[PDB]
Amino acid sequence: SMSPGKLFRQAVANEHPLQIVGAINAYCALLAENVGFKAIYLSGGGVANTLGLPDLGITDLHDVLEDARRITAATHLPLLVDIDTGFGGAFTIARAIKEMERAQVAAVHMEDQVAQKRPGKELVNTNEMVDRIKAAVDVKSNDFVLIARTDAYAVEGLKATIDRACTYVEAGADMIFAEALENINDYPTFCKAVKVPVLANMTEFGKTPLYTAAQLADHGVKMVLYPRSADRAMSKAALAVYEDIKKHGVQTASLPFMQTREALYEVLNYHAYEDKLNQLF
Amino acid sequence: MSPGKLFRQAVANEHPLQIVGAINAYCALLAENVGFKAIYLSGGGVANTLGLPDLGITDLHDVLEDARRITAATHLPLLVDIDTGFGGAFTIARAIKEMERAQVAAVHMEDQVAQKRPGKELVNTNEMVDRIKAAVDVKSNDFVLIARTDAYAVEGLKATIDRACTYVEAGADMIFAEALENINDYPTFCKAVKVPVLANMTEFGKTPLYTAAQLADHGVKMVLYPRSADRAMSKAALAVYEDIKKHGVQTASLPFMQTREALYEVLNYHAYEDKLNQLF
Amino acid sequence: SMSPGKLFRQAVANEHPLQIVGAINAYCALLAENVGFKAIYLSGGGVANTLGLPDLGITDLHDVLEDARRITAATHLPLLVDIDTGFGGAFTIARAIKEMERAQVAAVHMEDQVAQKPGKELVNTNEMVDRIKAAVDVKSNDFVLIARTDAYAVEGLKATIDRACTYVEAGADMIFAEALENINDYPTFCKAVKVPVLANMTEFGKTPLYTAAQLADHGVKMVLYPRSADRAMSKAALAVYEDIKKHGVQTASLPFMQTREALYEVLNYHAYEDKLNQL
Amino acid sequence: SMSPGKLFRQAVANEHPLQIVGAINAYCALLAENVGFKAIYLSGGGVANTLGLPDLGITDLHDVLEDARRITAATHLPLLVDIDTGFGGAFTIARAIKEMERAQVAAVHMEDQVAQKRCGKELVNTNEMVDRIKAAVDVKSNDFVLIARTDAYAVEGLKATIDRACTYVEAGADMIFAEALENINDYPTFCKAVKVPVLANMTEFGKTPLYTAAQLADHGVKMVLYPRSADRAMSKAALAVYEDIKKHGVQTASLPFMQTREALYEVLNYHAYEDKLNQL
Ligand SMILES: [Cl-]
Ligand SMILES: [Cl-]
Ligand SMILES: [Cl-]
Ligand SMILES: [Cl-]
Ligand SMILES: [Cl-]
Ligand SMILES: [Cl-]
Ligand SMILES: [Cl-]
Ligand SMILES: [Cl-]
Ligand SMILES: [Cl-]
Ligand SMILES: [Cl-]
Ligand SMILES: [Cl-]
Ligand SMILES: [Cl-]
Ligand SMILES: [Mg+2]
Ligand SMILES: [Mg+2]
Ligand SMILES: [Mg+2]
Ligand SMILES: [Mg+2]
Repeated sequence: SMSPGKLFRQAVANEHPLQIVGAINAYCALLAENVGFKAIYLSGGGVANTLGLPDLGITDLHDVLEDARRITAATHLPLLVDIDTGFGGAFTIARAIKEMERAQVAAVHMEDQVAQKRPGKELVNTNEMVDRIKAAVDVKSNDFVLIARTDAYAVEGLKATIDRACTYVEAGADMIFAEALENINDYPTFCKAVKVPVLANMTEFGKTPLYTAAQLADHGVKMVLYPRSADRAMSKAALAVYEDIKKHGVQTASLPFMQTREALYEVLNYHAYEDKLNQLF
Repeated sequence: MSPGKLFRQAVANEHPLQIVGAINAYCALLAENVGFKAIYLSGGGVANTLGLPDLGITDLHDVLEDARRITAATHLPLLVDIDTGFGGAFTIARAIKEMERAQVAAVHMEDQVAQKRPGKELVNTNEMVDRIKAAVDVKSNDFVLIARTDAYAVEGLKATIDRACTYVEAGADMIFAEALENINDYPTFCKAVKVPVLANMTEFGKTPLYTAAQLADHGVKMVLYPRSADRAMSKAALAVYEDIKKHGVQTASLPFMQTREALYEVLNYHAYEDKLNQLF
Repeated sequence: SMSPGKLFRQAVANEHPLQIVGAINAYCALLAENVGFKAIYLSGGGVANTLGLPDLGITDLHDVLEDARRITAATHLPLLVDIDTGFGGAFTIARAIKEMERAQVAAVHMEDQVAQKPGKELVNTNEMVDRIKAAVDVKSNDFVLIARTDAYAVEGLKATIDRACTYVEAGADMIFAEALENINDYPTFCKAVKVPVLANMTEFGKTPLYTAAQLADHGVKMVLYPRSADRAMSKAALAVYEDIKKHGVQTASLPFMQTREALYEVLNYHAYEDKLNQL
Repeated sequence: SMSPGKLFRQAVANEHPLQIVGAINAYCALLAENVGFKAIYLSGGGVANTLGLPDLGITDLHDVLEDARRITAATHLPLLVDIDTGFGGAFTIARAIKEMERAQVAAVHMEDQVAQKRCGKELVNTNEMVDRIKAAVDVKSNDFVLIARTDAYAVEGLKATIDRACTYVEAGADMIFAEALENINDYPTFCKAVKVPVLANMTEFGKTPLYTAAQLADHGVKMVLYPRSADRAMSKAALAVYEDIKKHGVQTASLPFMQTREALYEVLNYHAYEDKLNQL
């Protein structure tokens, strides 16, 4: 009935806050949907790492687009997709926006880091990020959600970050991704300043400490992101199975840690396929 | 050495060769890290990951894409599940050629009917020979065609051996003996078909779990663990999702997560920081 | 702010008849758009032949889907896409419909030939109904399913009309009447299967060439030109190759080439220099 | 038997010169093969324009890779692929090289223009192009051919261009693409200087005038490229058909300009498929 963008907007409005969980593939998206999340996330780092590449902007529009298409094919849950810095200049960004819309994506986030390579965290000038934003806004539909992400806190401090975010909003950004604020009591100031919904990145093993969804909502945050949480647990679990099989010559020890065949069928809605398989035959 | 040759060598040198399923490039790296000599792309995995049932709904491209991603990331010989060959003789030929181009080492193709009274229905022996011929006619020498027979459950051991033998005569390099229920069937079966035999040690099936050693002792050359890792990943993911949902934070899941440090190790990340300083 | 399906439906209603021209790629689609066509077509034979494969249903959903995506990315002109027999069973068909919708396609045509095999074999009417139901069950309202029948050559006009009518009852939006040999068959056929009918005006076929006007007069709503441009392109390409080979330079081919200026026009290149200064 | 790179190298050695013709798709490649060309070319501008995009480095590795795969799937004729500036930094370039190799490509050309610029044409510093080249060379196999392309003539003049090209060769470039030399008598100096095979770009409607293959070979050129010749003729022919159908309500007038159904079957080697259609 509603467009993906509209669904996302509605989820951000109704939830306090909206928890957005990362899913690396369609099946994970279904698991998340099953647990009752209202929005899901495609991590740029996830897309890269899953290919066995580092999160260094090596991936392009197609790497991400393919992963996004697979997910949106399997669920109507609004998906937020990480488009890094926009994969190139103004034309690439425009293409990215159009392609993500076509792929039934709800929202993207684009950040103000530098792209290019022939000192780690370097940002573009505010003006350049505005250029990026304008390129995106000029071709985007109304419903579709552009989240501008700023990486400025660690480098430039709270005031400079708020300044950027505000300029980004004026440039047409729908929502703001505030990367790695260190003090919970910075959020109320930040949220009040930028007016639009704010996303907080609750990734593990970062510089940021872990706050609860409730805590962050209390400090004015509208969205909480869990970008790699599931992926990290999956990787450990997979490694464990591999090690078990290798060391023991059989997977007996891994059996309690595996999802049952029954649960798999449930998630796939498998019985609905056997119903139509007999109704025609 | 070519991918096919590497697979052949792994089958010769290991007793037996354990082949573990990996759904994506990263899993393949984890498997490589643990020291496995061959990896596997599960057809059911390809489908289920897309959120589809394992009913031959996927086509050459669904599988090919997943295969390309893996072979891009590791030289470990990959066995790829091509179901029934995705169509007629021309489709099969295309599948073989594309998998070769994608640096795949081996495929397995089975003798079930395509998309079919519920059960397992098999094609006539002759039809499977046709499928095999289509594949063999375009395959290079090194590349490995494993013919898979699903006949045990339906037709019993003797009929299954008959098929497998015909498949070998039709040009099949190796045999995938699906769901033999008794360990003591293997020695008869392996001796009969002469070529290397793969046993499918999937969990939660009709088959019970035997060890690699046990199966090697009964004449088996390859043991397949098609979905083992995937199943554990799915449970772990669900747990994280449930934790975050119930508690509003992932604190409780933290002990169950791979460290950022281990991630960098697997990605060989330090090799990238080397070029990041050499240029600047 | 109309959906692709709605745009196609509107084009079929307003044109007498709607000419639908085949384009093998996005650029051809733009050329067609430029000339002023109201709908475009992605030929299954085109998709295959361009890959260097014969039109024998070797291609799958992805081969076609990729080519379709490229086109719809470049124009809003409603695109009709050939999905052969649906690429497999009921689940594959459902997937095909959903994926084509997602790819911003306006309409598909699916036919009643067998997948497996000097002649055409058809599926039983019931099997084609099954195919149609699979498609209809997941399709949106606006999206257009054209059922194609290959029955004329094999079974004759009456049997073909019977099938087409059953197909319409099964949920088909429109009918593709493949290879009717006589213009005077159409009025009977169109009146019988009350939905819009497409006529396939391919060259070098069994069918003779009638005009759009002639076919409209005989009750036809859509005329398809599936490979017309492609065939001319192939000859032109071969000619250039031969020129370069024989003469060591392409001087002789120059009058037969599109100017760089025209290329920029079609690509709307000036609109890119506009954004290059606006930022 | 021989690798794509080796085949290309052999074609460059044996032909005087090697004409390399652009083909936008697999079918065009077959037509070119049919006419008897020894090498074919995938134009970056072609890849973009066919999608309806301008040749402004908007396309990425995947846009080009897909088009390349389609072609190499259909013919073993060595394909030269335009990879623009390498689609990004050193890691992207490495990926591009590896992926093109995997896609059975014979050769790529990478140029010394900037990727993103200002707000006629800007080049990177020599050092940056060396960096690009090193990234490519470090992961490329021996057989595979890297052609370094310099766009420096128009901007910086012949001597500066020769200097660059020579540095590029020292950095590991196999061959040199000398874009838009305006005077035939520049080539002998240029070719002698940069001792490796040189490609001349005989595109129409450029700044360059049209010389013959023979003429260019006489001036020391090893390869002549015809990047968009076929494409341009195709576009005009297509437009004509569209206009005919639109204006006349039938395609009668276009019929003499169309390839016969018979010729199509010949090119597709269709009789080989009817052979298997009766063997089954
Ligand atoms: Cl990383
Ligand atoms: Cl699905
Ligand atoms: Cl504001
Ligand atoms: Cl399943
Ligand atoms: Cl990689
Ligand atoms: Cl034997
Ligand atoms: Cl054909
Ligand atoms: Cl476009
Ligand atoms: Cl009716
Ligand atoms: Cl252009
Ligand atoms: Cl082919
Ligand atoms: Cl030198
Ligand atoms: Mg990211
Ligand atoms: Mg399978
Ligand atoms: Mg067709
Ligand atoms: Mg180019």
